[PDB]
Amino acid sequence: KYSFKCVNSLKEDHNQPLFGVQFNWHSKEGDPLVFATVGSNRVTLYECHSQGEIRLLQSYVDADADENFYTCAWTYDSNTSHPLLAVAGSRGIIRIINPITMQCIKHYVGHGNAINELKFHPRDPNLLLSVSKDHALRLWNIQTDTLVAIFGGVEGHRDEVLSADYDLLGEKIMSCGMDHSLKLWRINSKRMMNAIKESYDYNPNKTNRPFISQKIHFPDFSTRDIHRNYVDCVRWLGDLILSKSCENAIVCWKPGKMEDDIDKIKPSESNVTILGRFDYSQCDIWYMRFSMDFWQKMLALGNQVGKLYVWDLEVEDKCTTLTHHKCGAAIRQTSFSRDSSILIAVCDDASIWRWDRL
Ligand SMILES: COc1cccc(C[C@H]2CCCNC2)c1
Repeated sequence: KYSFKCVNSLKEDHNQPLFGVQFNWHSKEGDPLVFATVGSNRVTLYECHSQGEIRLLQSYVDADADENFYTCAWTYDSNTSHPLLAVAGSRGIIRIINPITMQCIKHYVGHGNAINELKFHPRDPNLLLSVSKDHALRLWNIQTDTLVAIFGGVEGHRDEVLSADYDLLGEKIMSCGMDHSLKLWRINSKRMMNAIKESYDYNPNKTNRPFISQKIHFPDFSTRDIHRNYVDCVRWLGDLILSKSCENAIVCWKPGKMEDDIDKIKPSESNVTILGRFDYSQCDIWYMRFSMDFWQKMLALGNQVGKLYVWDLEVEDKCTTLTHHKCGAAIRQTSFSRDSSILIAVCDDASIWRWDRL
């Protein structure tokens, strides 16, 4: 099984909740483990060191004090290998930041509507997915600064999209939100594939035409049958889904009946098969994420009283619970380092907790 120890803790001076944490899984052979935190109008980088040390690297303080960053996601430059950090929040502005300098190199506006989550495509580092308060999902190409596609309408989400994930190859997305529903959006169609090819052939300095985005109004599957409240986290586990609402369970399920293939599912599909549930407590509050290590061998989720749950997914039909006496605030998000040796928890009181695998 797995064991961890609290080697360090710190607190950011703004004292506003920290809504996001991400280790850089794109970092090179030799350089140190770096993680980013988001909360208030701040983006902060941290270097993990020996003897449980958490070294401050640099901060980005947005010019707008009314900005509230809710999410971050790392990528890299496909030509140079250099890491980049995407950040967004309440203002509905995506900012692409260079971690070496904290220079905002690129900024995107889909609308002026709050962005809840950012995800990068697992196969194309340029393809950025944003989920918004305006009930839509947006797919961006950050190499050419183009809006490839808008996912939503009457048949899309009927409320705020709180989370989304790409499958293993980035052939499809599963989004979820306040409308209690989880929706599938296929992005490997002849149409989306050509839209991505075109996004790359666009240059506004060499043409008068605008970039025409795909307007996808109909999901490929939809369900309101897994949770009976706001679904605030979703993640693919192969062809299966892990999702949670505020009902003290992470649910493992799949579209259709037990033996149905996800690629054979038609949009009209009325069934869902639940495969299991990860039960816990004191996580009845909205907006609490779960996280997985690189290998998807581990599942971590923080609760509203500062307790951190960890599960081994390699078990037959097990849990472990991480507590410290000075950790009482709600853990909004957790992040495992690429080598699964460090687990970082960020809280509502702007505190950062370091758990090392022993
Ligand atoms: C940390 O967990 C989550 C889960 C879902 C969404 C978000 C962004 C929120 C911030 C609070 C108001 N709604 C948007 C955070």
